[PDB]
Amino acid sequence: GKTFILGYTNETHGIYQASKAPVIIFDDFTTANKWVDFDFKAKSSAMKMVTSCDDNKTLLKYVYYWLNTLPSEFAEGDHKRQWISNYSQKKIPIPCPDNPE
Amino acid sequence: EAVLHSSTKLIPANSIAIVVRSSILDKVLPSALIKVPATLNQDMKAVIPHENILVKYIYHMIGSRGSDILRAAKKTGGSVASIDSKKLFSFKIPVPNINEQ
Amino acid sequence: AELHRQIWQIANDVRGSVDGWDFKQYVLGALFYRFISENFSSYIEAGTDDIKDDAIKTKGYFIYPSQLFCNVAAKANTNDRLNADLNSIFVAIESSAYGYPSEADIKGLFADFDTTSNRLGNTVKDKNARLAAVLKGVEGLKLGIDLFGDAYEFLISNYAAEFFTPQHVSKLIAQLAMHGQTHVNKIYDPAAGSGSLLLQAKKQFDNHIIEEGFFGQEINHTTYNLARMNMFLHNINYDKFDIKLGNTLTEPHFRDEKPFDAIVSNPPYSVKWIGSDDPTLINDERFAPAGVLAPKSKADFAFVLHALNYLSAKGRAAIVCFPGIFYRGGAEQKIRQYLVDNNYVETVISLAPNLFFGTTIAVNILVLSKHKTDTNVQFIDASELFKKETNNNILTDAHIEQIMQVFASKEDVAHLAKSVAFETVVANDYNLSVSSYVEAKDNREIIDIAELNAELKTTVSKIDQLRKDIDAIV
Amino acid sequence: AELHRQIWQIANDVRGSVDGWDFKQYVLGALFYRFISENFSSYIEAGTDDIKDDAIKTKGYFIYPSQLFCNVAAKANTNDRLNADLNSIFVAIESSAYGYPSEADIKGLFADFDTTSNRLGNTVKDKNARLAAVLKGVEGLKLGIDLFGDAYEFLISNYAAEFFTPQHVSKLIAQLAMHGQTHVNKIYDPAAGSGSLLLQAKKQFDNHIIEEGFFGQEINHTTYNLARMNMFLHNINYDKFDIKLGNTLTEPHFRDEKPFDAIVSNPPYSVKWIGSDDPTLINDERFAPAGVLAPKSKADFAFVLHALNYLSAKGRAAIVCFPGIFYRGGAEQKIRQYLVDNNYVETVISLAPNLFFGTTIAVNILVLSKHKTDTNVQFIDASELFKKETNNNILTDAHIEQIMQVFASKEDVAHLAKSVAFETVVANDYNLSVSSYVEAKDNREIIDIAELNAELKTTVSKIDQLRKDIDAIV
DNA sequence: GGTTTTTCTCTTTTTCGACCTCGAATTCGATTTTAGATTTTTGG
DNA sequence: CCAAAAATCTAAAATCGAATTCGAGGTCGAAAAAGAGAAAAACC
Repeated sequence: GKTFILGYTNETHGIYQASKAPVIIFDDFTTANKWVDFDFKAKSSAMKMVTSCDDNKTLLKYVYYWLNTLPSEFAEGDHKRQWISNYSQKKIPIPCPDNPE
Repeated sequence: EAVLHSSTKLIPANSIAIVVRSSILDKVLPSALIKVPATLNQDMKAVIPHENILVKYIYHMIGSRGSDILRAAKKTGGSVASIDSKKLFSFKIPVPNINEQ
Repeated sequence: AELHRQIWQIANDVRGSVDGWDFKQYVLGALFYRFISENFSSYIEAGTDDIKDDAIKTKGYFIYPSQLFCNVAAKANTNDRLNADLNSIFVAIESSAYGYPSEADIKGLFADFDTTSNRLGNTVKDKNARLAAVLKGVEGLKLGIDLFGDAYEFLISNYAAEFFTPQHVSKLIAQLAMHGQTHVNKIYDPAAGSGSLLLQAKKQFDNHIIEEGFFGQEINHTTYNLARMNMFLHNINYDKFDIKLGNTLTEPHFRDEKPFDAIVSNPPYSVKWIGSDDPTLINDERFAPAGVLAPKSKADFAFVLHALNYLSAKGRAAIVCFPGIFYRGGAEQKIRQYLVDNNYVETVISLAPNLFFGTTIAVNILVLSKHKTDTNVQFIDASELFKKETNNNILTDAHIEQIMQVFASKEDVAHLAKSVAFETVVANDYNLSVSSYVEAKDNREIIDIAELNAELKTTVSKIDQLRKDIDAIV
Repeated sequence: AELHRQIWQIANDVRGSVDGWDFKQYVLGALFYRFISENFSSYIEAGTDDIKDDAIKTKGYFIYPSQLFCNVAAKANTNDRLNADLNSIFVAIESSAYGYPSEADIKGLFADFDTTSNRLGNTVKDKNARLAAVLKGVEGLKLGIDLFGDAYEFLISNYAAEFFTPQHVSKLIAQLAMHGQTHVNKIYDPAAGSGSLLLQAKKQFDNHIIEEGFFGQEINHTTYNLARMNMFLHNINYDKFDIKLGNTLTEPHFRDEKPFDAIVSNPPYSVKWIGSDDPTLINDERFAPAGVLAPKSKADFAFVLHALNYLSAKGRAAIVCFPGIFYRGGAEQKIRQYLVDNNYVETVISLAPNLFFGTTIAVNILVLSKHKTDTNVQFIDASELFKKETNNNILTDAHIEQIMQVFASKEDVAHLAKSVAFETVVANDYNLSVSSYVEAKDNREIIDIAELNAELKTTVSKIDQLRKDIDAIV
């Protein structure tokens, strides 16, 4: 929803520390809400972490922007449900095959 | 038909209104220029001024002094309800001449 | 609500004066005794009618309602005779009064029922005054063609505050048990709860359809008791009309009577049972065709398997579930596989949240048949029904009429669900039911109409900023 | 929690196997019998210690603990002897076991107590197996210097799921009953509930302060029983230590013993009683000084009037209320008028919501004294205490220590409450307590620092809109 | 005996109720693959 | 008789769901309480 609750002591709790550009998804029963990990932040109580294995193709704020392109299923928060595998399948358009040039 | 036993008053179309329940006791109290003839519930108040004035000046005066006229009658018990009638009613504001309206 | 709603409020006034269940038992026993007394007097004196009766002693004549209604009230232990000697010491004769209709050994007893009104109670005069006040307050209920039990429906709905049905949904699933089949019988029910959902058809079809009385089974003891008096209030024949006590997962009866012809039910949800399982209940007559049991957290589809076991060659079936039982891991997946093994599962219809008493989730209904064409048809339904304030909605007789029109002959209506194929459901992993709602309100715009408007916004904006800069003179 | 928390979890494991109150009665009776047996064995054999004992028959020696602890357990009907013959038919000898300490007629009985463990129960073998399983499970509790009853505090707190106290608040109001007064006695309690709040001082002051045992009164029957066993578990002397059953509004006792010297209480809220009133309870010894009664919806301050009746010439008093009893119409206004007639009402201290078990409201405590200076002092307190997840907080010993430091000598600390005057409270309409919290976080800014920042926002904004207009090439 | 004043109820306001009720958000147990190891059986 | 391969059993990370829960913010009904009118009592 609103992506901010207050402070807490930010170190030595095993905090994930939220490195340079991962993305997140909110959540079980929703899978629609999207937020750029801004700089270096928390692991606040429901979050599920999405990044990529590849670096020289993905640059996943690209796919942060690409993920909100499809509200097709994501206009349906209706049933009690997890969606992890389902969006985790497919699809997205890609400028392949002129990679990695 | 419901004005047979609404226990309300139909008010004119240049009025202001103000809450007395449950947003204050915590926070800022809203108010609005109501531009149509209307009625409101148990839980707030409708105000028309009388002719020595310009009504928008009363609106901005109340929305300005809200943060301390809530302070004047804030607690009124630990109940869910809020600001008293009398100490709300018995506040003094500087009311200037018409050119200073 | 014409002359009714006042009497509904009178029952609300009578609701005093302690925690509801305790005095409620005595209230239900009082109205139950009053109704049996009035019905018995209406039988024995429909024509010389006497307020006070006699000791006419003719047993041979007495045994004929003891074959017909199965119970003599008594010579003089009716309510209207007992209503003369109110506040009279003592009150415990009512216990002996419950000895009278409980004779009933000939034939097919249906007795052994009225053990509700016990005694607590701390002194005998407390008992006398309290029970006499209850009898006096229940006597003043001006009811008397003789619709009685809807206030009983109110009082039984006034608790868990269990969850039974908002009664137009029961009328809906009754219309799902439709149509056009004057074919014995109706209706079996596993986990019936109240007799509310077990009422609508034959009460509407008193001599329209003529099949048999009703059968069923229910878990709790006091719910069983209120269910039997609930079904007894509505002027229903003694013929075979009953429910037995037990659990369908532990005491499935009756197998021998019979393969049924229509069933409805409201199975409770997340009803975890003995695992997984210690007896041989895999190898019974109904779960061995599935392939695997229904374990603890997924304890739902045992009821629908037990339902589809007791079915005819033609007669349809209708049950309720919640759509969260969707795939639920591979065990429920292969349960769904044996369900879609044929056109066993005919149709599914969703129902928007809540339309219940603070649950707050959506539901869906599964209509099954061994009456095939065959292809699967997921005619699910979203909005609209209002839900929360009074009941609500409740509920839009034209909307359920047109959904029966859709259910009649297999239309394909967009902005609504439609038919699918067996190839579609094997293309799914047997999902319930994502397909086939389409509409999303993603509405187009115009580039130029938006941008020249935004240019108008700027032409307002910059000169107003200029006027603010004029107003920066301080 | 060091070696404790495991045993707390063991009690949670023992919590089976039906609804909690029913078996809980037998659980409490079992641990009660075990503790009395172990304490009696510890008395009679502190030095030759014998697991199994004899029929030594010496009554003259037997009557001396029957004067000291007032109860012989028995020769051989202790727990440890009975723990040898477990699962032995039959079990009902425990009823006869309750005949043994209930002799106790000499002197000052405190008996007639242990009627909790009744029999239901459906067969005798059910009773044997169930009670033997309960005795076996309670025997395995490895407890044995001998802190025992905090698990009892857990089990009694595990219900209404009544509302008693989160026990650090009880320690707080105990520290309100402080200080420095070795002066008989402590402590009377109207509507005590448990003995939890009636514990902390003398358990902390076992030989520090030496005044007398405890007195009190409580409404419910089973709450009275669990209260007496609660106060009996904590190794407290037999001397006069008791609570009588009844209601303070109906049976106010004891007047003759005595004008008390310190009281705490937790009166329940909105406790409407007989109105207004039919007897002459205006003209009693305690409500006639007020001027008017406490009617039904405002049934709170009858307890605080009954509290201030039973008070010494010097000893302070402390009660709890909720701040919604604020002015509450003119009846409660004139009640407040007679309260502020002197420095009867000394201090009031608010406490932030919830700090309870799902109530969810704030509370406040009123500390009264006939020990004056005099001016009124409304030292109310807001945040901080954490509230909800585990207990919570619970609760910040330095924070209550410094609020006792504030309570010591009358400081005037802003960002916190302070003193007021009698002229201030007659300037109020005796309000409880608006004054005197001040802080509001209305923080100033700078005109120029804000506006040139906004100018930087514009210098970003317009060129980015220009670049959007560049990006409008479609 | 008539008139005026005060009080009481009845009509109409009005201000509270250890609440309550809708949107937003979601931590633990229940349940499942995979990692892996150990044991047993078969084949050389 | 010894070695290798396959199958089963265990830990534990990895998923998954919850006739929901949490809590921010507003009840609506009703008790109860003040204003007008009527009736009764007292005084002239």
